[PDB]
This record gives sequence, structure tokens and C-alpha cells, in this order.
Amino acid sequence: MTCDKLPKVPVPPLEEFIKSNPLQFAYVLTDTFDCTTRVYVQPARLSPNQAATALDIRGSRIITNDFVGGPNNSAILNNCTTGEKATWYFQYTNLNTPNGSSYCAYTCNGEEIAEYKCANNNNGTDPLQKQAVEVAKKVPNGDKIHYALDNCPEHHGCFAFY
Amino acid sequence: DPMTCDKLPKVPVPPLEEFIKSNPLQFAYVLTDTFDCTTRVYVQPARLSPNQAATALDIRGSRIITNDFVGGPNNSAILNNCTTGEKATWYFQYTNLNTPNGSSYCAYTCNGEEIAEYKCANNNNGTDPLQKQAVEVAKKVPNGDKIHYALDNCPEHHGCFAFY
Amino acid sequence: MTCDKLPKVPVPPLEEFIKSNPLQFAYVLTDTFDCTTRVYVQPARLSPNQAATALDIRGSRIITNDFVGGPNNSAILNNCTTGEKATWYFQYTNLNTPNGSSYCAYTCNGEEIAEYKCANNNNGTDPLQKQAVEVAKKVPNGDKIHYALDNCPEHHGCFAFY
Amino acid sequence: PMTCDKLPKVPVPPLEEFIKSNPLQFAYVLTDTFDCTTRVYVQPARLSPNQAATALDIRGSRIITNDFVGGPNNSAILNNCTTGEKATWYFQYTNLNTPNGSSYCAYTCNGEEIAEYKCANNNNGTDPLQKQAVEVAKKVPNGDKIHYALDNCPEHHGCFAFY
Ligand SMILES: N#C[C@H](O)c1ccccc1
Ligand SMILES: N#C[C@H](O)c1ccccc1
Ligand SMILES: N#C[C@H](O)c1ccccc1
Ligand SMILES: N#C[C@H](O)c1ccccc1
Ligand SMILES: N#C[C@H](O)c1ccccc1
Ligand SMILES: N#C[C@H](O)c1ccccc1
Ligand SMILES: N#C[C@H](O)c1ccccc1
Ligand SMILES: N#C[C@H](O)c1ccccc1
Repeated sequence: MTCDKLPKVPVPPLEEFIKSNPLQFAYVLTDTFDCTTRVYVQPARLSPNQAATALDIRGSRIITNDFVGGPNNSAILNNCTTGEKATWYFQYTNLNTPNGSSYCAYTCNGEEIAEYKCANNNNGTDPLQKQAVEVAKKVPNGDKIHYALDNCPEHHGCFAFY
Repeated sequence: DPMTCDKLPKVPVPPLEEFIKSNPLQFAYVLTDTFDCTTRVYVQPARLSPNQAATALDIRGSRIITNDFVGGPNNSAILNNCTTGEKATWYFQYTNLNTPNGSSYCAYTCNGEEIAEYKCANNNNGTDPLQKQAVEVAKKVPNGDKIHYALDNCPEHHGCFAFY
Repeated sequence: MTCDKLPKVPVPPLEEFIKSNPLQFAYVLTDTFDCTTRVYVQPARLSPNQAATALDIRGSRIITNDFVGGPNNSAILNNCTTGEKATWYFQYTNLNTPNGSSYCAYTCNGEEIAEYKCANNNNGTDPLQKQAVEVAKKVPNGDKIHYALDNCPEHHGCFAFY
Repeated sequence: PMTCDKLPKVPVPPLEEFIKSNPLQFAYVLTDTFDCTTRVYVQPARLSPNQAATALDIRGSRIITNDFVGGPNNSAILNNCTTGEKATWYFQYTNLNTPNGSSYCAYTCNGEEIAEYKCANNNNGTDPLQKQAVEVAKKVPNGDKIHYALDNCPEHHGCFAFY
């Protein structure tokens, strides 16, 4: 199983992602997205390109990425700070079930997995996440994939932010 | 024209949904320099949130301030700084969400008779006439002289419309 | 004619300002000092630095700055709420004439005028005020200088305050 | 027993005596409004037809203003510049511009109880007259509300008399 051979389910409508807000990454690859909250934003009223934006929030820090649909069930991300581009795919999505939402996404380095993000708002109770993670772990560099929520800063009265 | 911060208008908090449909907004006028060059995103409570508090995100480049909020009496929103634990009682001077010309509002929090903070948000490049008259009224209360235009000389973007 | 090259008359003795109290600004640059009454205050008895204070009063709002002499006939202001400093000069003073008092003061942003206050207590009848305003308007940013006393709030029995 | 209508009514000193005292702070007041407050007196405007002086009551960034003219029985009649509301005030005592500075205590009455009380000084409350005046006014009806007005005041930013 090489990264480029992973499932690429269709991107849900943006409204499905927004109804899921907010989410937390239960499993990631690199340490960048440990202890992170995901929020999805519609495009600004006056945005000429009408791109949506993904917010990755870690305490007082935030990574932002505009995204648009691309070929082969892909999302193409534009890093708003650096202009860096990346092609992402969904291994699966399971948004807005009666037990909440989960998904797992990935970007590839040819055959290696460059980054992995599994999000949920049900504390990892979705059976699809278990299965997806085990499958992702056996991809080249999938050894790095880890539970992302172990040693996270203490909160000060907010549920989803610190 | 109301004289002190305690006497400003307090319109009903619109349903969260009206705010979320306005996402994202920018702050055209603020009181302290904390909220210059800032984009606001409203977020619904997490599914498993015990208190069902919504969250206001104040995003300035690569930095974020977060505040959970819930309804309070007299059309108040009570905020909880997610990083500090610090509480603040806010009100809306006016809201004008989701018009054919977009959304604007102005919100504030008082230190008694003075204004401690002020946030005028819009997604229509400051063209709502309500916003202009709101800013003029707020400036006249104690400490209101610090309220200023918040979007001069902000950093350059890298491909994104609403973030940098 | 740029702001850094405007006239800089000697700051009169404090007593001359206090004998003028209260004044109103006839012409100002920003909107801040519209519909505003100026009162000058002597240092407190126990003040170590013996700085005098300028009070800018607009309804129930007050802006306060201690000030002291600086070089080149400057007044250095200390905003009492922030500790921010600003360097002011007098374009002219004409205090305590038989037709009352007037002056025009200004603070620069290099070659631009950042703020302008022309005060009087004679309903703007000092011919010096008209010439001074005409000169300052020609300076960069000075196109914003405007008459400050149109459509001010109505009073409830007091002459100088509302 | 001492009631408000029966307190001392010393003559109002000339305005210049108050202006020479500027600025003052209130060490004792009745209502909450006049805590952490600086008092500044202003002469009438040149063009003011009635020539009423003005008292300024400044608390941080907020100012209350009252024109005043002398009335009967050593009274000052105050005109709130924002409401147009009138109040008759008196001085329990004045001690302006001694070699130890200035102090006074003034009051206004709701019949036999005291509606407001303002004890000003520019000497950190060291005038012996001031202690005595306060003890007396506290025993008047409602005078139990009179308190020290300078306990937990906001921190300053380089000015001495304003914050
Ligand atoms: N999670 C995650 C990815 O970075 C992602 C994928 C699609 C759209 C936005 C963001
Ligand atoms: N899992 C789960 C919660 O609903 C949750 C917790 C933190 C951030 C987003 C969502
Ligand atoms: N802080 C701030 C915002 O403008 C705000 C956020 C939620 C409710 C009221 C006001
Ligand atoms: N005004 C306005 C725009 O719609 C706007 C611009 C930047 C960020 C949010 C919103
Ligand atoms: N008018 C005016 C200025 O703010 C100013 C100038 C000199 C001294 C005090 C205040
Ligand atoms: N000009 C003039 C008057 O004397 C005046 C009017 C209002 C405030 C200060 C002074
Ligand atoms: N202190 C005090 C009162 O407010 C007052 C009394 C007489 C004159 C001016 C002001
Ligand atoms: N008493 C005393 C102080 O020195 C003081 C402080 C502020 C204003 C006037 C006077």
C-alpha cells in the first residue's frame, strides 16, 4: 500500500464541514498538528476567487490554508502565510452522523505520506477512524503517525480552545 | 446621543447562525491596538461541550485570541478568555447581519462609564452607514477617543483573501 | 510650507493660560477635538515634577495630558491614561487681549501635521486665527483642518459645558 | 442630635481662592460617584452672560460638570451641565491656601439627611479640621454612607493628579 494508492473519497460540500465545527485532530503524522483544533470557514463575501479556509488552531497560534477542489477528489491548499501549495485527499469522511463527525485526510510525498490528519468531534468513537489509521500506519513514513492529544496544555474555562 | 458607556444601546444578540453565515468578518474600528489588522470567525459549540458556549476567534496573521461566550441578561454576551480565564460582559451597539449589502455590527465592553474595548466588524468594506454613525457615538463616551480605524498598513497577503 | 517648518512662538507663562480658561477649539484636524472645551490646570501642590495639565472636555468625556517645556519652544505632553508623549508647538499665541484670548497649536508627523488645535474665548474673532488656519491648511495633511463647532450637542443651563 | 439642615455654613471664599487650590482630590464622599475623583474649579467664560463658575469632577476619563453661583445663607446653587438639575450646597468649613495646602468639606441636604458630601484637600488629608468635620457629618442622618474615597483607585501613567 503506497500513499498514492490510498482511497480518495469525494470532498463533502463545505456546509457539511461547517456543521461539524469545531473538530480536533486525534491522529496526525508530524508534531505540528498535535493538540490542534480545526475550524472551517466559508469564503469572504468579497473574496474574488471564493476559496474556503481551513483554520488549524493550537493555543494562541494558527495555521491558515485556503482550499479549492482539484482533479481526482483532491483539495488544493494555499498556505496564507507562506503561499506554499499542497495536494490533499480524504481517505474517508463521515460527517454529521447521529454520533457526530470524523474524517481522515492525507498529502503524499510520491509514495510516502507527507502529512496525516484524522479529525473528529466524538473523541475517536467512530469505528472508521480505527480502521483508517491502521491502514495509514503501514504506508511508507506511516510509522510517524501518532495519537495527537496526549500531553496537551491545561485549559482555562473553554472546552475546545486553550 | 448617550453620554457614558453604561448608556450605549444594547440590541438583541442575533441567533448564532446569523453570525456564522457572516463569517469571516474584519474589524474596521477597534479601541486598543490588540485588534488591528484582525479577522473574526464565529464557531458553534463543540458537540460534546458541557456548557454549549460558542467561540469568537480573533485572528491576526499567525496569532489568535479566543473567547467562549454565552448569553447573559440585558442582551449581554459573557465572554471567557480561553487562554486566561478572564471574563468580560459585552453588548452590541447595533447588528445588521446578512443584508443584501452584507453584514456589519459594533460590539463593546465597559469599565463602568468608560469603554474598555470596541469591535466594529463587517464584510462589506465599511460601507454600512449604520457603522459610521455607531463609531461616532461610541467615540464620545469616556475613553472613546482611543477608538480608531484598524485596517491601515496591515501586512501583505500570500494568496489568501481574508488571512495572511 | 511643511509642518516641521511652522512658526514656534515662546510658550507663554502658565498663568496666562489659566487666565484664559475656559477656551473652545474653533479649528482642529482630527475629529477628536470637535465640540471641545479646554481648561488648563496648575500642578498639584505635592506633584514632584510640577507638570501643569491640559484638560480636553467633550460632554462627559475628558482627555488629560500633563505637559512641560521642551527645546525649541516645545511643550512635551504626557497622556495621563497611556503615558504616551507628543511634542507640541504654538503657531501663535494672543492671550488676554481686550478682546480675549486665542492661540493655534500643532504636533507634527515629520512634514505632515498630525493634530492642530486653535483655541479661543472670543467666538473666533481674532484676525490672527484666520491667517494661522489658512497657513496650516496648506501643510501636508492640513486639508483635514476644519471648523470644530458645527452641530455640537445642546446645553442644559451651562455656558461652556454640556 | 445634628441634622443636615443645622450643619455649619461658612462663607464661600472668593473663586480665586478655589482656583489657587486647584487641583483637589476628595478624601471623603457619601455616594460612589465621587470616589477616585479630582476636583478642578473654572472661572466663567469671557462671554458667559451669567458669569457662573464651574466645578469639574474628574474620575479617570469621565467628567461631571456643575456651574454654580452664590445663593442665600452662604449657599452655592449648582447647575448640572448635563441634566440641568439644581442643588443647594453649603460649606461645613473651608481652609484654603494655608502653608500646609487647602481643604474643605461641603454638603447638600435631603431635608434632615445629607444627600451628598465632598471633603477636598491637596495635602493628603493632613488638615486637623478635616477629621473633625467628617466625624460630625457621619453622625447626621445618612452620614453613615460617608466613606474614604481613595482606597483602591486606578494606577497612573506618569501624571500625578489624573489617571
Ligand atoms: N484536515 C485537513 C487538511 O489539511 C484539509 C483537507 C481538505 C480541506 C481542508 C483541509
Ligand atoms: N472530540 C471532541 C470534542 O467535541 C472536541 C474537542 C476539542 C476540539 C473540538 C472538538
Ligand atoms: N469580543 C468580541 C466580539 O465582537 C463579540 C463576540 C461574541 C459576542 C459579543 C461580542
Ligand atoms: N470588508 C470586508 C471583506 O469581506 C473582508 C476582508 C478581509 C477579511 C474578512 C472580510
Ligand atoms: N492646545 C493644545 C495642545 O494640546 C497643548 C499645547 C501646549 C500646552 C498644552 C496643550
Ligand atoms: N469662544 C467663546 C466662549 O467664551 C466659550 C464658549 C464655550 C467654551 C469656552 C469658551
Ligand atoms: N465640593 C463640592 C460641591 O460640588 C460644590 C460646592 C460649591 C461650589 C462648587 C462645588
Ligand atoms: N491631596 C492630594 C494629592 O496630592 C492630589 C492628588 C490628585 C489631585 C489633587 C491632589
